[PDB]
Amino acid sequence: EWQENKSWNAHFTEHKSQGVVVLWNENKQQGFTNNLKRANQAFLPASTFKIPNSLIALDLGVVKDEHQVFKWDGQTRDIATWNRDHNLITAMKYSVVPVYQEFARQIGEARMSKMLHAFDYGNEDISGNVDSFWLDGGIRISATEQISFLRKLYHNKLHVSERSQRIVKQAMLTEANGDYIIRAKTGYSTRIEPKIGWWVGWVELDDNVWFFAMNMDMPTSDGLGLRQAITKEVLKQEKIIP
Ligand SMILES: CS(=O)(=O)NCc1ccc(-c2cccc(C(=O)O)c2)cc1
Ligand SMILES: [Cl-]
Repeated sequence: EWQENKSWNAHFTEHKSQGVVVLWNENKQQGFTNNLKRANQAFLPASTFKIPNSLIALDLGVVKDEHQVFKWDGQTRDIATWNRDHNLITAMKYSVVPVYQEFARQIGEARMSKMLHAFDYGNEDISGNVDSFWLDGGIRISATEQISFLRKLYHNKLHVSERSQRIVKQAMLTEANGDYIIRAKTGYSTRIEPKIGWWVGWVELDDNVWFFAMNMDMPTSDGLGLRQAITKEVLKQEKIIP
């Protein structure tokens, strides 16, 4: 079932922000959100698309493994961490768009379209340029649709090899301590209004998994840290993490 908890709106109001957090309790098969409407509103996935993009590149052999080095093309860009060599792990960590644009060009329109339909990913529409449609093309996905996709990935139920899914979940590793593990991916969509930030993934506990997907209005990059901060406040409130 689904349950709306508007008390979470305080975590956005507190920060002069608007957004949605969607939680899914895997053991109980129950979902929770502050805003049922926005939970089902579809936005550009931006760098959260690096999850499916990584899966497709690996399954087709465009990426051999997580150690393969993708050499910097020598073009200086405004994000210093992009001006260096990367592998799959670091390209995900630093959300290195130009590495994944090359992935998409090697994947090609036909195979990209087939794979996103096989994944049931969002509106499955890659209209636009093959190397930028997740930033300014026609593809759209909602917070609830992110969770449906992530749940299949967690259970190795996507229509790619188990190896491809294991590698991507490794690359999603964001935080780990004695109490929980977070595998997630951030997103930042600026090319089409409304500008939003994403954070999607899950929290692994000893005996349960909580999937999450959040997006929030992001008029400037100054508030990007709120994607994780707001999500963790909700997780703390619901006593999922200490
Ligand atoms: C129109 S703009 O000038 O406001 N945006 C340009 C811009 C700003 C930040 C990034 C970036 C890079 C790496 C990580 C993250 C993140 O959110 O984790 C955001 C990319 C591009
Ligand atoms: Cl791992």
